[PDB]
Amino acid sequence: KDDVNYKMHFRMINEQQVEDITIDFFYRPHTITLLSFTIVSLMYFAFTRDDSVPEDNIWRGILSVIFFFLIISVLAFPNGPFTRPHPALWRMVFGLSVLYFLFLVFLLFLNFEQVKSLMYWLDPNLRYATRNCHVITWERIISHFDIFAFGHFWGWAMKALLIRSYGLCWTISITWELTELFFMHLLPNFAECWWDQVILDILLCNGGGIWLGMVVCRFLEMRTYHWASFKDIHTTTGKIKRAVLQFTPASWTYVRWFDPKSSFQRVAGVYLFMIIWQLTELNTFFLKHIFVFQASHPLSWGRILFIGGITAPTVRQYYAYLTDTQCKRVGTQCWVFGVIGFLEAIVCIKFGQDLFSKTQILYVVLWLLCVAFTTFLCLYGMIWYAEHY
Amino acid sequence: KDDVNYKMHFRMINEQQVEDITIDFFYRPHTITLLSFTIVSLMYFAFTRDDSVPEDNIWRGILSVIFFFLIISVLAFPNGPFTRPHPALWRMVFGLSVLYFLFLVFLLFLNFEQVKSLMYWLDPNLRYATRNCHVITWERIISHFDIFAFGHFWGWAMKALLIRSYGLCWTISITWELTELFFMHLLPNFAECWWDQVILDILLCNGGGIWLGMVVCRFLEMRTYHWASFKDIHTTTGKIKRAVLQFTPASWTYVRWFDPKSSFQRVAGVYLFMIIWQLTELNTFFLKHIFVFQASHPLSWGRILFIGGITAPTVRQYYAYLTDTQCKRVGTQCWVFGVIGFLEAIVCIKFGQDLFSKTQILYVVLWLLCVAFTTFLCLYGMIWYAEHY
Ligand SMILES: CCCCCCCC/C=C/CCCCCCCC(=O)O[C@H](COC(=O)CCCCCCCCCCCCCCC)COP(=O)([O-])OCC[N+](C)(C)C
Ligand SMILES: CCCCCCCC/C=C/CCCCCCCC(=O)O[C@H](COC(=O)CCCCCCCCCCCCCCC)COP(=O)([O-])OCC[N+](C)(C)C
Ligand SMILES: [Ca+2]
Ligand SMILES: [Ca+2]
Repeated sequence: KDDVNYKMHFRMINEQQVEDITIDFFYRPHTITLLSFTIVSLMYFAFTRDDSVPEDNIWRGILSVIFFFLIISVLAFPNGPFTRPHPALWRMVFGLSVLYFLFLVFLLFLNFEQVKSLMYWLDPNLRYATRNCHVITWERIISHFDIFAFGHFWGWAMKALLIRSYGLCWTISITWELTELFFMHLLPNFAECWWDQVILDILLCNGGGIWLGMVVCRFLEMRTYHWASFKDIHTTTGKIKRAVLQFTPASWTYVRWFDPKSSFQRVAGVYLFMIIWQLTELNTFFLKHIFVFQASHPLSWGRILFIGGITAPTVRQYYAYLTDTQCKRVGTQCWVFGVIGFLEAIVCIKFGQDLFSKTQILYVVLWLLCVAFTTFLCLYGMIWYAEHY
Repeated sequence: KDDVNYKMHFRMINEQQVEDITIDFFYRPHTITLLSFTIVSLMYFAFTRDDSVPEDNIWRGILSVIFFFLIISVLAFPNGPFTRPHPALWRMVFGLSVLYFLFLVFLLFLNFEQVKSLMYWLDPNLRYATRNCHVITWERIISHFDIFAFGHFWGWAMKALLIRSYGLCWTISITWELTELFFMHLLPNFAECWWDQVILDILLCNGGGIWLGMVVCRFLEMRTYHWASFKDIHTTTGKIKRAVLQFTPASWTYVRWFDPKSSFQRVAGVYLFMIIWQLTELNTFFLKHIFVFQASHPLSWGRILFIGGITAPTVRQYYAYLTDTQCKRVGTQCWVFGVIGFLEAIVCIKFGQDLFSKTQILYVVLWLLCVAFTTFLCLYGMIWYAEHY
């Protein structure tokens, strides 16, 4: 009856259960109350709204379809490896990921003019958007740390927290920064400098974020998780502390990617993990350059903020499927993350037939082959340093 | 730890498990194989299709979104009370129901011209569709049994099979046929006769379908379900019989709606069941009359064929939630069925402001009140006949 253990491990990694429930009204379902709310809200909107403007009806209908799909997600979609701060938030994150996957599926069938029209419908200002370090100055160097460098620091902090490896994080950091420098040489869009991508991105933002993530990860590993109930706390300070720590992990998994005597499927799964990581880093660059929008546009940072949100559970589910011998099935969030990464790659290839010439396409392919080979060399070096030191 | 029993009963009525699996390759998941298939098919379509015609791109993208949402349904959506012939078919039925619910949500925000344009886009021929029994003849009476009378017979057979009650079925049959006769008097659209709805619909089609459904239900109750494996059958005839009986119920539930000493929530839940039944019968009539399409159009019989498909699990889940004391949550298919019924009612009210005048609206409201009162009287009479005879 090992199939019992297999399906229970799949439910452990796919729909985690809330343990030691003390305040029971956060976890008792009220789906008939939700049905009445749904029907009454849709009734109020149907019978009171003004449906005279035909382009507002479409926008409101889209927003309402998204909202009630999130409701359906809360009701029916899987929860993931996380139960904190509430499993319903992760059900809604999964529903958003499914919506994005279906949006990419639909996008793969239009032509470029239809996609540009679909974009100008969202932000009409996107119609007019278009695509020196010899005078070195400390002021201009320090002026590089904008809000996006802050976001990049924190994204690398989250990545290092989840991955728990200096080697993988630094490998991906250096390889992607060099790839981006190469692409900015191939495309005249570059404006900042060499030194930015060489020092102020690898060493300071990415490196510091990785350091912070690894420190916080070691802290969360070495600590004891004794959760008292909010009802049992008698001080107000303890109540506020418990309510704010409800937004932190209840427990922490010990993550080791390479064992001393590792198999071949293990190293191959780690290599595929690093390759999909590089691919998701390429998707951002190429979506930004194909459909011309800036980094400050809600498309850019919205997609970048959603990809990290769905990256958090995906790493845990991938690590479980890779290492846990009894997890005989891939989590559904990891499945959707993989399909979203590959569909974004296909979208960039389909509508990206204008970016490069044939010689530039040759150079891009040769560089991507060299990057895959260098990633493999770094992975082998990590395996060797592990199984010897 | 009664919450364990509560959630296990919810999983019994919401995601039923396949028992005694002998041919294991119909039930082992292959979601990475499905991921590779998804990506390769979408890649082949993206890189080979002709995206020159802009109105074919939208149609193909819609169809592909539906297909891959059905894939996501197979992966993530609940199964229902049924595991026969395969739980994935019922996951896909649930996904279609979710799609229809979201379509109604979207429809509630457009105006009437936008809905008519959305319809003429589907079937351009819908632009030109527009809204004697004193010479009695046996030939004209027998000529009434078209393919739709056949479908109605079989729909009532399925309803009687699931409900397991002559009283409820005959009550709904007579009340709805009288309501439809009243509405066809209020609307000059009538063409057939009095005698059709009085004799050839209540007595022959509905009555005969109910009789057949009750006979088949008693048969399925009194029989023993010994399922041998397809591998263990040694004759070819037995193999074909097992393969064709894989499309029949594996077991049958004994259904009794009224106990001798029933509560008030029990009778109230049965009354609500009958009222939602009447409402779903009204939705068909009014969708057909608001948006003018014939009964032979794929909209009419397609929606009528999908509503029965999702009616099959909904009745079982409603009966479980009503009668089973440990089923502390409503099944998700029953939830979606209820929201679809009420949303179709809201859609008919929103776009149906043209069908009736104010006096006709008064007559419709008075008739619906009388119908609710007569349904309650019939339910009380059934309760009395049960608790006395
Ligand atoms: C033109 C340019 C040219 C460029 C050329 C480039 C060429 C480079 C090409 C490289 C191709 C390399 C192929 C190697 C494949 C071998 C894999 C393997 O066997 O390991 C297996 C698992 O492997 C898996 O887990 C697969 C699951 C993945 C599906 C989800 C995707 C989501 C990813 C999310 C990533 C998120 C990252 C985001 C981080 C921010 C190991 O497991 P097992 O031992 O087999 O046993 C099964 C598991 N149990 C039983 C133990 C439980
Ligand atoms: C203008 C014209 C005017 C007209 C006026 C008209 C006015 C008429 C208005 C009539 C309104 C009557 C209201 C009566 C409500 C009382 C209900 C009650 O208490 O019973 C309760 C359940 O009740 C429920 O189950 C509710 C769940 C329903 C939600 C899903 C909808 C899907 C329906 C699918 C129908 C499919 C049919 C399709 C068939 C083909 C009983 O249960 P409980 O004892 O409370 O305990 C809970 C359950 N446990 C604990 C035992 C497990
Ligand atoms: Ca950079
Ligand atoms: Ca009729």
